[PDB]
Amino acid sequence: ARIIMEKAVKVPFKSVNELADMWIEWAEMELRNKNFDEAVRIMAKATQAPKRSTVDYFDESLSPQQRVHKSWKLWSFYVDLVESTSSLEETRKIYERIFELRIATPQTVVNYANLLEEHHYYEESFKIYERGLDLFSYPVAFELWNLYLTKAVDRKISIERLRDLFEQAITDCPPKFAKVLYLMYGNLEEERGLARHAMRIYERATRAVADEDRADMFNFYITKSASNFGLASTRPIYERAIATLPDNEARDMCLKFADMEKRLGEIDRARAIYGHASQF
Amino acid sequence: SQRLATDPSQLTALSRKHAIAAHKLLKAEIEDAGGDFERKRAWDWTVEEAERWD
Amino acid sequence: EIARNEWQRAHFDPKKQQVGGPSASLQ
Amino acid sequence: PEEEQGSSRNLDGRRLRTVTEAKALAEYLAIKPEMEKREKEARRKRWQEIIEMTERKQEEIRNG
Amino acid sequence: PVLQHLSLRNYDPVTRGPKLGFEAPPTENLNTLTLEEKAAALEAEARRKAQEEQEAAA
Repeated sequence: ARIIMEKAVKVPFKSVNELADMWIEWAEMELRNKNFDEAVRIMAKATQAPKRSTVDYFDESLSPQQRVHKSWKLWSFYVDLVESTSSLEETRKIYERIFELRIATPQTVVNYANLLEEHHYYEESFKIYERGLDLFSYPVAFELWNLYLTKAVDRKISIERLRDLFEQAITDCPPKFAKVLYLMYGNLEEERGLARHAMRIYERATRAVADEDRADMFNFYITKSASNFGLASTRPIYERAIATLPDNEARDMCLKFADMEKRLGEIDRARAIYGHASQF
Repeated sequence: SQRLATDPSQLTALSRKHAIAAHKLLKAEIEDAGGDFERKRAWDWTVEEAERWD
Repeated sequence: EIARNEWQRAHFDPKKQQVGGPSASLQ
Repeated sequence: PEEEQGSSRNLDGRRLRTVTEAKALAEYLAIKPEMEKREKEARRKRWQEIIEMTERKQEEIRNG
Repeated sequence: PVLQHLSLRNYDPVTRGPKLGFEAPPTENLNTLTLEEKAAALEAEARRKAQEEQEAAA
């Protein structure tokens, strides 16, 4: 049976998934007969390619015997078998082969670090998160940033490490993730840092967020400055918001500024504010 | 007779129309549900598609 | 090519040359 | 007749082109949301027509 | 033997293929609070706090 299915492996089928099915049923036949090390050897023989393999998987001009090492089915089932059978060193080697072969997924990066975190290797989990962040540009890399920043503030690493980590994350972010990113960098600066730091971060957060959610970002900035310092500190935020916002949001900010000035009692300034609002 | 009347190229074209129709229906359902389609597709991409789209 | 251009000029045909939605609300 | 002379003015100081455009745009703002509905269900029903044609072809190939 | 000899982290045996992070994201499996739904918590906190100060001023 092993001989004839070795011949089956030799058969050049039309689809690479068929020869994938051959290799997975070879390992499956071995694991039913309690030959786990033999199955590991079989699928180590399956994906035999040099360190500089770059062949196209979908190129329907080469034989599928050679363009099968870059098939995700064999590698996924193989690394689950190695994880359930062998030790941590071999599984790390097989993931390293995944990352060398350039077929890894953000799901695979998260799986790497979850495997490390179950074995309490937190620093290497951080290392493989930001290696995945290096490999994936940014609209892919928001998910990795979510998990990585959550686990980094979970473990409570050094404060300068977290500061440089968010400054790395914020660097080339779209606004649609900049909202969340700045919200947590200000949040951490409030929780385990200095207040004026969080104030300047909320300021440049208002500066670098999308048009649709800029008004809510000034709302958060105003509420946090009111909870933090006096309303006299909240005035420059108000006239900056009038200076930068479009007409409807500037109207809303101007009405709230007039409300604050009427609350303080300096209704001459509130009247001038209302005059400006009436101008636009 | 049905196999002789139906060309396999036509069958593959109809299967591709199945695939693209299923994709656009699933896109419509996810965007109507409030979630983001491209974030989930960004969950499932390899390095190769990532750097070519980059 | 000079001979071909002269042939084209000589056999040039005089007989092939003759001279002389939606609604308004959306726009 | 107001199409030809639509660039003239009223007694108040409004152009006839201006008020015609204002009425047409008010009608468009009234009718635009229901048009974007009926086109989204139109493309939706076209999509189910495609999925019905393809389920017909796959059942035709499976039953012979 | 498969569900005791596969870690079920990268292979999906019901489809005879790998796990689809498109269908099954790893965001729902955390025992902690992911970075997206937090700061939605912070926005909600600031929102109902802000309505508390405006009703206190009223």
